[PDB]
Amino acid sequence: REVALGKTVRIRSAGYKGQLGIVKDVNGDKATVELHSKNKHITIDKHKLTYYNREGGEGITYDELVNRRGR
Amino acid sequence: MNAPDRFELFLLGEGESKLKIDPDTKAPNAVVITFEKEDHTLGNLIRAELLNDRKVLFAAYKVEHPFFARFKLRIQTTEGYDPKDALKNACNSIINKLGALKTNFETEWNL
Amino acid sequence: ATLKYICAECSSKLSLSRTDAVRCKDCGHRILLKARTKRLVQFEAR
Amino acid sequence: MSEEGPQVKIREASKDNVDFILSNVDLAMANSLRRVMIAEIPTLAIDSVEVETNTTVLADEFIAHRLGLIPLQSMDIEQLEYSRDCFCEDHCDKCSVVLTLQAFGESESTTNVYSKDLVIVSNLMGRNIGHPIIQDKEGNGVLICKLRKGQELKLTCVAKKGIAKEHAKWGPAAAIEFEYDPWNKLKHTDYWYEQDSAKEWPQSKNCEYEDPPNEGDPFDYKAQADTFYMNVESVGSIPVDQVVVRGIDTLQKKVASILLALTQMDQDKV
Amino acid sequence: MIVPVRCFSCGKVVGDKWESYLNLLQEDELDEGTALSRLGLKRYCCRRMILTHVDLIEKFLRYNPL
Amino acid sequence: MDQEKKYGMSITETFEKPQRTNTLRMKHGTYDKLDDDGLIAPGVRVSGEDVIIGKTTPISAYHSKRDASTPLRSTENGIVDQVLVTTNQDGLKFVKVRVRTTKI
Ligand SMILES: [Zn+2]
Ligand SMILES: [Zn+2]
Ligand SMILES: [Zn+2]
Repeated sequence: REVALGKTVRIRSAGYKGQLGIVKDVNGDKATVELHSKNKHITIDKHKLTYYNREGGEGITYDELVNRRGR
Repeated sequence: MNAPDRFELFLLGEGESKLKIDPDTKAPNAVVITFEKEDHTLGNLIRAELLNDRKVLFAAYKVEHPFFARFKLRIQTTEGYDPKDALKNACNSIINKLGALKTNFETEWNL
Repeated sequence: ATLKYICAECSSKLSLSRTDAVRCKDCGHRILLKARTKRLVQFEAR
Repeated sequence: MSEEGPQVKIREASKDNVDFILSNVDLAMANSLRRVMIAEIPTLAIDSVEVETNTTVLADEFIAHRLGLIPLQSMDIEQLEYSRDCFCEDHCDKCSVVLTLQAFGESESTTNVYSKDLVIVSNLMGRNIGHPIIQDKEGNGVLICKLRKGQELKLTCVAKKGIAKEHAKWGPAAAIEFEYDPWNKLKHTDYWYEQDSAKEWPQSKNCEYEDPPNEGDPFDYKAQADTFYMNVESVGSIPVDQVVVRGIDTLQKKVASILLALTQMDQDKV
Repeated sequence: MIVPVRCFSCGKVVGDKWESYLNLLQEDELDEGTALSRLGLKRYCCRRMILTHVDLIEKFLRYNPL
Repeated sequence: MDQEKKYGMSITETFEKPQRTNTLRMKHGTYDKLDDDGLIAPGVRVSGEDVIIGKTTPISAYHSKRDASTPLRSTENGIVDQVLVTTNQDGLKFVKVRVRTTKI
């Protein structure tokens, strides 16, 4: 019942800053996120990457726990 | 796809150090220095400058594999001379030469 | 579904549902194509 | 005229090429300078493309690659911070430049899309970066794609700092000519004469520039390569003189960083 | 399909030279070599980029779009 | 390619997004990218075993419908560029999708 499942996200910091992907699997503090331009899968901390809307809009941090929705 | 990231060859990763010195037991007063993220560019210059010195008895470098951007430099100096001192002297001479060359090029381009 | 079906050689933004047949209201073609997605489409130049 | 270090002598200068002679310098230093100038100068190029509508006959990856290959102004590139080292989520005004391109087909004939159509929507804060380089008499620039009537192209691009080592799109130099010892005085190469070496092998244009022809004198084993003839060509993002200056600065910075790391490790050891 | 932005070998930017090349070929009646020399392409690496280029974009544009 | 083939009279497949409530022995691939009609809109990046076409067939305990979706190939990935929907000769639904990839 993880909120970070099937949501469009953007990776901040590290070497993949600005990349766009969709979360696929969550393993504890680490989550597997695919990439749009690159055909590869990377695992990073779920608390790091930001969260966007499926259609498109503003981005927010991991504060989505208090609001079980998108955006 | 197993293709490595392009930035991995010039960016220092977490838990990695740019320099790492190991003493060499094959010959006295010999050390081995391992560099990271360098591809022949500093290696050739450093080896040439070290060979330009008179107190250095050995100076060579090699790249084990093109996949990883890292080369090992081995320096053997005369008795009573620290190889780190020779490396510092070579680096200082390189800095001085580069500064002089830049100043000369700027002066030539100004006219 | 709605606003997601472009007729061939018509470029008409006609909309379908679970009951309407697969046809165009201007020319009657039996071939339709989905217009596009509204999600973010981002590519890297590298 | 500064100390007994390397000496320079500019033969020909232009807006895209510079010809100079390097003297009183070792071969390794010249090779390192050339390598730095071809693969170490930081520049500005489009790295992320967001596509809204693409009704053209070209694929999205095609247009993204073509846009990423377009040169951009990078004169004030030292005032832009790396994206990885910037304290931001994706990109801000102090670490990236945002460009938007909109194209539509009005006339019945084909409507070309050029690099001059790119519009900067971010705030440059007075910095001279992000402007596409248009070296053309007509002023159109680099052709991106061709679309007919009805087709519409609309996308947003983000430009970020980078070096040629990561990707070839960040390289400021096109081709650098490197040559030394026009005559075989140092015997550094063996020619492939079939009947005669002199007739079969054409003479280089640098033979007349100094380097008097050799005679029947004994071979000199104490001579070393010290004179180099170099020609640097720039794509257009950075001036050639600035290209050489930045290459020298980058080499000096790398050596200084090595020295700083050595001093830090010495302090940590003690 | 369309002219490459940069030369594959060295990296010289040739994106605005296609229109000028065609104009020199069809106004001034120059041969390919003279037009290439006039455009400034000296090395054959850059010369082959536009000397042996196929403009397939027009054939795609012939089809009616949406 | 996929078809809305019909068994007998009332046993006809349908194109819709399947749900856990009434679908049994269904695939474990992601269904988020699917739409109400059961097809992925062009321009959506897909990878792995993601389901591109959602088809279910009636069984004849509940679970009256059983999935028949075709996932993407394991070693293939890319972005869908064109989705074609039409009708076959007899009058059922015909669906064709395309995936575009660049091979450097
Ligand atoms: Zn129609
Ligand atoms: Zn920033
Ligand atoms: Zn070339």
